[PDB]
Order: sequence, then structure tokens, then C-alpha cells
Amino acid sequence: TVANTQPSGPSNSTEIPALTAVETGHTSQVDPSDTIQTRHVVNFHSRSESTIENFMGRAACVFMDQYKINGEETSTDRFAVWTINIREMAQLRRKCEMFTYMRFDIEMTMVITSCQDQDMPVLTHQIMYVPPGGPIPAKVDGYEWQTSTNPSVFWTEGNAPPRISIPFISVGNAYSSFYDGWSHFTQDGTYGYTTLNAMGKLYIRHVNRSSPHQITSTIRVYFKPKHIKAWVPRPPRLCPYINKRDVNFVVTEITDSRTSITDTPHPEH
Amino acid sequence: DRVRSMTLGNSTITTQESANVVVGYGEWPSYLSDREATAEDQPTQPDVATCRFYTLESVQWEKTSPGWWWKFPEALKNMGLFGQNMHYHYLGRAGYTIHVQCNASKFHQGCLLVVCVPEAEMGCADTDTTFPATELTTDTPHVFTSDSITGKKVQAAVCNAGMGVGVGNLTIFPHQWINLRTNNSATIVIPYINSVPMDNMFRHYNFTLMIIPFAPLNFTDGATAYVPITVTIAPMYAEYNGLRLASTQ
Amino acid sequence: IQRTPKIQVSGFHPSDILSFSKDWSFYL
Amino acid sequence: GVPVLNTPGSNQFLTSDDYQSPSAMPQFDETPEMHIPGEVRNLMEIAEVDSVVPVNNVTGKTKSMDAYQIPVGTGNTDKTKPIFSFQMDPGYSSVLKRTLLGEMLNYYAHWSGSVKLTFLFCGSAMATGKLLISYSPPGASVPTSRKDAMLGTHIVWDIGLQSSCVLCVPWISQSHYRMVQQDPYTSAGYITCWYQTNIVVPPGAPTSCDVLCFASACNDFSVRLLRDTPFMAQPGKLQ
Amino acid sequence: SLLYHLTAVSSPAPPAFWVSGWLGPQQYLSYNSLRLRIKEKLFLEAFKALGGKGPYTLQGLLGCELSVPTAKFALNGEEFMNFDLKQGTWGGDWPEALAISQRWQQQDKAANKELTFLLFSCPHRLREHLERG
Amino acid sequence: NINFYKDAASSASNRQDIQQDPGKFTDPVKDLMIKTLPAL
Ligand SMILES: CCCCCCCCCCCCCCCC(=O)O
Ligand SMILES: Nc1nc2[nH]cnc2c(=O)[nH]1
Repeated sequence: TVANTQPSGPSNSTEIPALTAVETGHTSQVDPSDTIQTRHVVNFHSRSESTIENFMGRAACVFMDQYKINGEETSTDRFAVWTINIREMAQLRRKCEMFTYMRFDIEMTMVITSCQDQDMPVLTHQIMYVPPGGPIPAKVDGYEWQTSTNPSVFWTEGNAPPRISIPFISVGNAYSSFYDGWSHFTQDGTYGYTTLNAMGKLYIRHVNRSSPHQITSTIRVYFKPKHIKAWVPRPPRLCPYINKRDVNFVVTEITDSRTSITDTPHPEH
Repeated sequence: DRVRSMTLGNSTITTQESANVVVGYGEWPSYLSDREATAEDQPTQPDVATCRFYTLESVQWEKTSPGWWWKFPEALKNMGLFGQNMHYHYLGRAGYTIHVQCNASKFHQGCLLVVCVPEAEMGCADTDTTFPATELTTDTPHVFTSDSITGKKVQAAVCNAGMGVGVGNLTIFPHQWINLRTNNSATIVIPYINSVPMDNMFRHYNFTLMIIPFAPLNFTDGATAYVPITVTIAPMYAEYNGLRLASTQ
Repeated sequence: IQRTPKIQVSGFHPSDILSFSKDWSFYL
Repeated sequence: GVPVLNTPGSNQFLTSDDYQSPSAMPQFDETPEMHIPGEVRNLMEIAEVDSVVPVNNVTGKTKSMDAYQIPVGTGNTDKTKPIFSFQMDPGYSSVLKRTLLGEMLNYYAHWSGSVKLTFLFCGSAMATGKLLISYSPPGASVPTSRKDAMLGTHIVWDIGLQSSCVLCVPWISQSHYRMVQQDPYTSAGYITCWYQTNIVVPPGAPTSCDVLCFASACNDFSVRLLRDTPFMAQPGKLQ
Repeated sequence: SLLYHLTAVSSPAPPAFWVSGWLGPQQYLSYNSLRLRIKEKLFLEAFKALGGKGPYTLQGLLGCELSVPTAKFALNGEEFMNFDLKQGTWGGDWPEALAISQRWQQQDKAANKELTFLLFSCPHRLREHLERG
Repeated sequence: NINFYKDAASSASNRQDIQQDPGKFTDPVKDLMIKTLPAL
């Protein structure tokens, strides 16, 4: 629980809890017991919802894309690729970039739905994870889909959504939400956190070979970080995101403006 | 407790009007331990030869200057044997004492936010392209801008401290202030902060030091118009692995 | 690189002076 | 085998459930834990840090540093007018909502606790001053004189060698929690500043100074319901 | 031996992108950016990733021979990157190679567009030309 | 508090864990600053 309020009476002394120096980089530890007369409040409020585990422990969509079931044999619209990353959706991106370094397990849940336009009873989908450097499928019916070590999940519609746990799979001791640096030692190449993003790709297709009419399935991937450790908090993203690859931003004002420094919207007009 | 004296190598810093010392995240730099090491070769630890106070080129605080930034440890290349050990080694790992100095009369006024930002990854002014490394690294440091600039360079509009955030929220990082009425120096002792035990001292900027005047410098005529801001930084517990032929940068 | 536009206009670089050879050098 | 009965809520994806699910990479040996300085375990640890409050967020100044500097000056006129005034409402007050305190809060629908507003005087070492920083619970309207403001929870800031003063907004509320968004039921009141005496300067010092305000949470501060922040919007697919 | 000779210029005098298709020693196809359109956008996106100032010229040699696919590229008349068919990624050692490779894989399926182009659509059209010519 | 899978990644989140050390962000100063005493 949070700290209780202690009773405080009238004071006339050389103690100065209200007088501090912010120049020290030190946030004052004053509570109302030091500036006013307080009563004893036995406070039972707890910060359970706040913790990083609860803050991030909500499954957020990270990837939406569709893929057809019918097409030319070599059609690339019949499967979806992701190139796993947490920068495509602004909400989970902003939540993860409030810490410089994070270390969590991923609880991945997919929501695959079918879109038709003017009779296949139910479709089966394969979500094949291709770790970095594995052979990527050229076509939907390519040999790679016969996953022999790539982890793959199969799912027929009408069932529960597919759901899998993923460990902490970075080569570093933590995921980097930010990487101020380059890919090459000569300080060129790729700048930023795309240098450290070496999570694999995600290939999704219909396992059904064909259909009388064209069907467009959409997959929505939902990430939920669990067993989270976070270091070095940062200011939350102020500006809207532009690219899913860098910190590029358009200059955004600090907060909403007023008309004057004493502009206080009051009801009792 | 206003006075403070730091001794690191053959260098001593004295300050008489200082705030406290900020120890970044309440941690004092240390050497990498055997449980957390990954590079197997023996590190080199040239303590006094590199863990000493290095003074960078000064900048002139003006009534309209919006701020400056330095990217470390890259700003310390060709800075004595520290820069030499950066060149000759593949990995390096160090904490730093960043002493920032700005003295002025009692008839001057102004306040700077001296903040160390770990992984201050910055955005380009033209948001679809990118910028070279010369637009990030220093010699003279890069300056923020009052307004939003364009070009293949960092978006230095100081309201978004190059990072697309609120500049007022930079106090979540190890920071102090130089209030010209209170202190004339800010000391930040930052440990080694990274997601890996060691890293390359060139292609990775572990932290950026930002000096941003939150209250502009002001003085009446007759007061000293030239008010410089000097950045003295000292690596601490520096060690290096993977010695090879020297880099050419 | 830069190349000398040998005239018999070919085997040059850059382009401003259209296809190129295995040399990556343009010619008209 | 075991006779089971599937109860309602089966085969559903509630995004807030914590269930065990099969790992995709069994027996994966993850990278050993390293000690990184600055581990944050609670968002209230971030909300407890001071952050400069853009009190001067008037029109045209919210893209400058002028948003942050509260102007105080040596002058006999408008000394009866408030130096600044805003709503003590860290969730939706434009002055406070974009600070670390307000940013952490918005991810939530309820808040509770005391807010400490620290004011740093950034004038000359030769400038002396006294300011009355007041907090008025929401019953009546905003104070329009220093007499109406001194009746509330206030502090007289004697500007001297300490350079900073703390006004602790002491959490006077009828309910245990307040809403982070605005509603009249959980209004938290007003913060006003007044010249107690004046800023007085020698013949050679600049006659106008700046004050910086800092907002942070106290020990009893906490946030409750978890909601998506209204600050981030994604109009379309990124690039 | 079907072959595409692609070129792009950061600084063109007023054709930023133009292609020449070849069957062995004879040129059959010509494409210009004013009048493959997905690789026109893929080539003009490459200059936004280079971070440098000076003018660049990007060339490509995409084609197939009876089936072998060549996916070579040159930055300023110097071959800097290749297409790796296995990984399905543009690959080089220079920093510019990785930069342009990453800018092109941001498109999230351009790698599969290139691999299908080299593996099936170039051999198909080569044999279709062999039959019809 | 029962785990039906052998991997530690395949557990639920640690929702009951409530711990914090706000001093590393609020009091990161070297010399201790007692509240009632002058900061300088
Ligand atoms: C079918 C198995 C699917 C396997 C999916 C692997 C998931 C990749 C791991 C998630 C990467 C998260 C990176 C976070 C980076 C950051 O913190 O900014
Ligand atoms: N001056 C100093 N302060 C510390 N704080 C923790 N360790 C140390 C140390 O070794 N030297």
C-alpha cells in the first residue's frame, strides 16, 4: 500500500522541508505532513495496477495484414509476411518506448478472420515463424512450409484463437527500445533501433490449396509482454509516429495551449 | 557542501558553488564482473592514463542560444589515450563523471538543464530520409534550434529535444541544473548503461549530454557578455577487449 | 568512380553526358 | 475420461487474461541476466520525478521554451493580478497533463494522492522576492485576489539561497479517487500565484526573472483503472 | 538470357529511373519513370536511405539465364550489393548496401516480389520469348 | 501457482509482484539530502 498520512500540528522552527534546491537533480520528498496541518489517514491504496507487469500485461495488436487464398501459383498476395517488430502500431510502441531497455516474454495471440465479396465451410491457416537466416517461402506452396525446425502453428476457424509463448530471444541482455548508433563500425549504414531488431519473420498462409471464390483472410497479431524487466525510463512519445523504422518526427507542441497564463476555465461565470 | 573537489587521474576539478553530485540511477561505475562478462580475452584497464578529466571545447552561452548536445563516448575519440584505446580495441566499457562548468556574476541569470540521456536516438529533420553521422557527432558540439529546421540533419527544434518528446520531461534521466544564482557547475556520475556487457565505442553512442537553457541567459549592459559553458568529462573504470589494428576514424 | 567516355560514347561513368555493360559503364 | 462442462467464456480472447500457453521455442536458453542501472518497476516511480510544467502554455508559445518560464518582474503595476493560475487537475489540465505525472496518469482513468508543485526561481542572485502560491479546493470559484487565495492551502515562498519552494497539493477530495478525465464530480481545484511582496533588484540586475514549475507525485499517489492514453493517435499505417 | 538494366539517379537533369530489357544481345523492352513501376519506387526510395549529400547513381542487373538469376547492383559504378535467394534479402558488405537493403525490406513484401521475379516470372517470360521468338 | 508447461516463458504474468525503489530516479544524488535540512 501507499504511504499513510501522518498527523502534523503547528510548526515554528528552522526546519524547512518546503525549501529545497531542484538544481541538485533531486526531487523533494515533501508530503502534506510537512507543509500543512494533516490528520492521520490510514491509506490502503496500492500501486498494483501501475507495475510494469500490469501496465504492459495487456495484449495489444502489433500487426494486421491480409492474404488471399486464390491467385496465380507464384502470387505473393496469397501469404503474409511480417518481419516481427513492435513499431507498427503506435499504442504498444509508445508503451514500450517509455523504457530504454526491456526484457520480457511475449504471449502472442492471433485473430484470423475472413473477408468475402459477391462455399468453403472453414479454412485452416499456417503461421510459420522463420528465425533470422532461415529459408523464406518463395510461393504459398513452397517447400519451406513443411517446417521441420521452424515453429509453426495451424489453426482452423471457429476454434479458439491461436496462442503461443515466446521467450526472451535477443542476443543482448535486453531488448533495446532505442539504439543511438549505427549498424557499421564506420558510423554509417542503418541508424537506430533497426540495427538491433533481429527477430525473425512471420509467414501466414491458407493451408487450403484453393477455393471456388476468392477469400481474403486477415490476421491480427496481439503481443502481450510478460515477465517484464524494464530499465532507464524515458519521456513518453510526444510527436506522432511517421515511420516504423526510425524516431523521425514532426515538431509537436509541448501541450495544448491556453489564451493567457491565468486562463483558468471556471464554472461559476 | 557547496564546495567539491574531484580527482581522477593527474587531473583535479575544484568547484566552490556547486549543487550535489548526481550518481546516475544511484549507481557508481564499476568494472565488469566475471559473472556478467562475455568477451573471454583479458581486458586492458589503463586506469590513470584514460580515466582522467578531459575538457571539451567550450561553447558560448547567449541570450538566445537554445542548447547543445554531445554524443559520448564518441566525442572522446582522439582525446588522449582514451581515444587511442577506443581506436585500437573492438569493445570498450566505462562510466563517466560529466562536470559541466558555467560561472557568471550575481547580476546574471539563467538556468540550464544538464542531462545525460541514455540512447538519445534522434530523428531526422526530413522525416523520410536519414542523416549522416556528422550531423550527430561533434570538435564543436551540435546545437539545438529554437524553431523546426529542415534537411538531412537532426530535427533540433529544442521543444522536442531531437527525440520527439517533451523537453521538460528530460528530468527522468540523470540530470542537474546550473542556476546562475545557485551554482556554477553540474556533476553527473553516470555508470555504464547498455543492454550488453561491452560495446563498440564508435558506432554506438551510449549517452548524449544535453545542455538546454530553460531560463534564457539575461544581464544588463556592463555585465560580462561572454559567458562560456565548458564540459569536462572523465571516463571511469574504463576497460577494453578485442585489441586489433587501430580504426581510422 | 568516374570514367573516360571512349568514343568510337561508351564505357563512361556517370550517366550524364541508354544502357550499361557488365562494367557498370554506360554507353549510347 | 474426466467429465467436463465448458462454462461461458470459453474459446474467447480476453486481452487481459493471464493464462499459461505452450512456448514456441521449448528449452530455449535465453541470454543471462545482466545488471542494468535504473530498473523501473512501477509507473509511479516515473510519476514521482519532477518534470518542468509548461505553465506559460499560451497560444504561439507551446513550441518554444517560453511555455515553461513563468515571468515575474519588478514593477508597481498589476501586482494585484495573479502571476499564473490553472486547474489543479493533473490528468486533463493542459498545464499539467503532458508532464511525467500527467503522462503516467493518462494511461489510467482514476488517480489519488498528493501533488507537489516545486517552483524554481531563475533570476539573479541579487533578486529578492516573496510569492504566495495557493491551492483552492473546488467548492467556490477561482480566487481573483490574493485575499481569496490566501484563504486556501497556500505557502509564502521567500526567494533566497534555497532557490526552490514546494507547494504540496494535499489531496482534499470527497472520494478516495478522482477521474483523470474532466468531470465536475471529481474536480480538484485551482493553483494560483500572487506577489506576496515583490521582486526587488539592484540597479544593475535584470528587472524580470523567470520561474520554473515542477510537478511530481507524493508517497501516497496511485493510479487505478488502466486505459489507453488519448495522447497517441495513429491516423493510418506507419512507414 | 533475359536481362534487365535498371538505372536511377538522385540528381537528374530535366528521367530519374529508366530500364532496358534485353534478350541476350538484343534489347526488346525500354521503361522510363516519366512514361517495373514497383521497382521504380523501390529504386527512388534507395536514395532516401543513403544519408549522404553527393549525387548517387543506382544500377541493377536483374535477369535469368537457362535457370540462373542474377540480382547484382552498383552504387556509383561500383558493385556494392547482391540478392541472396536463400535468405531472400539484398546483401552487401558496404554500409550503403545494408542501408538500401533495409530501406527496401521495410516494404515488407518487396523481398518476396524480388524473389518471385527472379525465380519464376523471369524464367517464365524468358521461355515464353524463346517460344514466341 | 501450478505450471502445466516445462518452459518458464510459458507461464502467466507476475501480477502479484509489487516492488519499487523510486530513490534511483528521485534521489540520485551522491550525498544524502535530509528533507528538513537545507538542500545546500
Ligand atoms: C510461431 C512462433 C512465433 C515466434 C514469434 C517470435 C516473437 C519475436 C520476439 C518479440 C520481439 C520483441 C522485441 C521488443 C523490442 C523492444 O523492446 O523495443
Ligand atoms: N567516491 C566514491 N563513491 C562511491 N559510491 C559507491 N562506490 C564508490 C567509490 O568507490 N568511490
